[PDB]
Amino acid sequence: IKEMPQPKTFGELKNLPLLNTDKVVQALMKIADELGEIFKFEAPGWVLRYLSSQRLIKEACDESRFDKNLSGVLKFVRDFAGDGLFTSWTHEKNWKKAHNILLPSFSQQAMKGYHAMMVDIAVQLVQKWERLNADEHIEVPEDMTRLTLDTIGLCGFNYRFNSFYRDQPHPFITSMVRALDEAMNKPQRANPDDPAYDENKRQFQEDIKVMNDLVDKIIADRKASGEQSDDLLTHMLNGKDPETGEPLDDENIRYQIITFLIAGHETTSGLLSFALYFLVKNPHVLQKAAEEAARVLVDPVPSYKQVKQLKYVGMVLNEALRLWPTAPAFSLYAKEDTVLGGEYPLEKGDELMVLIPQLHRDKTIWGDDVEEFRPERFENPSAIPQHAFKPFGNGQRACIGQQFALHEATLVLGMMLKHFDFEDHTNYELDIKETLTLKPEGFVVKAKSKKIPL
Ligand code: HEM
Ligand SMILES: CCCCCCCCCC(=O)N[C@H]1CCOC1=O
Repeated sequence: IKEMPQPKTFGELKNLPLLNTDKVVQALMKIADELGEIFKFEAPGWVLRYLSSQRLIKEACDESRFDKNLSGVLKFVRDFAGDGLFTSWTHEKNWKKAHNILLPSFSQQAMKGYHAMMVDIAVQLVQKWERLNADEHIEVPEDMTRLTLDTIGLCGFNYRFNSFYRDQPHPFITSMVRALDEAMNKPQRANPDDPAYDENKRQFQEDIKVMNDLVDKIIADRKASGEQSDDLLTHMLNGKDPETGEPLDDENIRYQIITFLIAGHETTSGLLSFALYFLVKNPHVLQKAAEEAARVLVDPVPSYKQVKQLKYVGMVLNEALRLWPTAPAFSLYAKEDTVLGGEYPLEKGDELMVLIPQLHRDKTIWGDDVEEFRPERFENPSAIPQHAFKPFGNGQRACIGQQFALHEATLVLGMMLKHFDFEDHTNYELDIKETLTLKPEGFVVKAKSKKIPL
């Protein structure tokens, strides 16, 4: 039984001022490097224990002992994502009901049905890049976010955001981005009722109303038309949970759609951006991935079966998720009093946060070369130890979107490598912006067309 380490304190504010940074995950990784596998983080009114080792994270991932917790940021995201799958407690009726309804819509088999819509948006990205002039460059996270938002709009509810036709966001997206920023900023406030935050609060309520009004109209329009498109909205209007025998109600459908738009905007685009960063910094890897794309993608339009054959492109994406897991943390609570790792006693209800970038740097698992980008670590999936690699979370509360995200990212990266050579023309220095997720801010490249028709 040991006392855990704790970072530097600020008197009556305890550790709370350490949250006052626009790069809080990267700040917490540096604290983990200094203090080790576990540290306590105290604020007036709450405590979190941050975990970084596979030894302790494997225990936290035992669903008989620990369940998903809503961290302060997820409690504030719940003001607009409601009891959708991401912001519900496991014990709320709507979690298991929506999980049972939606699981078949997110299976590997379901990807055959979404493939043609994903190809529509991927072709729009390739055509944008083919149409650039010699003196221009690509704004990577900006174009990846256009692509992933547009893909989930078309597969989620047959709606075209038309992100390649504008420089200014859709009204929904201005509101969603601003609401996510407010939710991510609320936990660092020592006095949330300070009148300095009144304008923030008015704008938050306004942004929630914009998102609710727009998605409620989409749902009401589809129910009126009777149209049966092969999207997630049709599946949610027609599905019934085998356990309760009930369908989702229109309020819960709205929260699921909001949740899917947050994920499409924030997560897959980060993965694609980090993958392209590591490829231009590691040209032997780029060559090996480009050789696979050329040999496999032999038709002007990729097929589902060809995307499945992009093994090395998949290894590149896993190694990008290892170093920069774009959703970089998840929270657990102790179901009962217990002892973590034979050393750290916990009370029922105690909150834990898993720092996924530190799990993925645990040299007791990955061996000594953890900061190197080496997709060959994933060449044989049976070589990865249990609970060492967790970019999609854990157990029944793991990412429902994992197969969707990896099919979209494999298709897009494969087409990018088939159609272009890439140049890091600025010698870009990695700068990681934090929203809900991690992305490489200011990352630019030049493409040179291989002149292969679509
Ligand atoms: C590379 C892309 C993605 C990554 C890295 C990722 C990561 C994660 C992680 C870490 C969790 C667990 C969160 C927690 O325990 O608090 C999660 C949950 C979730 N993700 Fe993703 N995600 C990605 C893409 C997507 C996409 C594309 C969708 C849907 C369109 C999606 C939908 C969800 C939902 C609904 C949950 C909650 C599942 C449940 O608890 O029932 N994700 N994701
Ligand atoms: C799906 C990606 C979510 C990533 C969450 C990143 C959160 C890192 C900072 C952190 O631990 N803040 C705690 C402090 C109190 O309230 C929180 O939430």
